Amino acid sequence: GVLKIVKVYLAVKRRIQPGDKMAGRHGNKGVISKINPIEDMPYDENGTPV
Amino acid sequence: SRVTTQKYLHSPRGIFELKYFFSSHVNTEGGGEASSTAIRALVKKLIAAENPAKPLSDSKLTSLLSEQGIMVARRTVAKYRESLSIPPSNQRKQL
DNA sequence: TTGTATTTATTGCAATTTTCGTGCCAATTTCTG
DNA sequence: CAGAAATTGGCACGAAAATTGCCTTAAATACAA
Repeated sequence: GVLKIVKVYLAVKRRIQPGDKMAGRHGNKGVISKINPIEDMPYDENGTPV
Repeated sequence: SRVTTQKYLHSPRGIFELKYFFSSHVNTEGGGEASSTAIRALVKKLIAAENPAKPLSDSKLTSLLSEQGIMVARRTVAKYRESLSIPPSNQRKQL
């Protein structure tokens, strides 16, 4: 009793934001709490931020 | 007559009554016959492609059909159209 | 030996009603002079 | 303007088609006299 089937695929790009869960290879997981601007991150003698 | 009552058949086209296949006939050019259930489809096709400003009347459908050798009277065409629930020619025109 | 109670086999006929296409013609629209 | 041509559908034909109510037993078979 089925005549036709139409399938539609939608693609969306997800960015990073507070609340997303990140981790590492040594069991150190965590949740992002802030997106700090560049001129507030700590920097070294050469001015490269972290 | 008894067997074909209220029993349905499933074809790739759709589901039918199994009594939908028994139909009437009208004469044809060459001594053959043409079924009413095919003349209804032809009439629907012709009406669904007419000029919207000038719709085809029953005579202009009878004459159009009587060039493939279908030999249908005008009143029969009117009966088929009213069976298809299609308004007359004067009620299908539009701007 | 035959007459009979028992058990299958039988999914059709023939009236009676309903529907078919198409003609007659009155009522309503459209058209050209 | 208006008479005429064109269109539409109710009603009427015979014929065909479709339904519906019934013959509410005849013949083969195994058993008994």
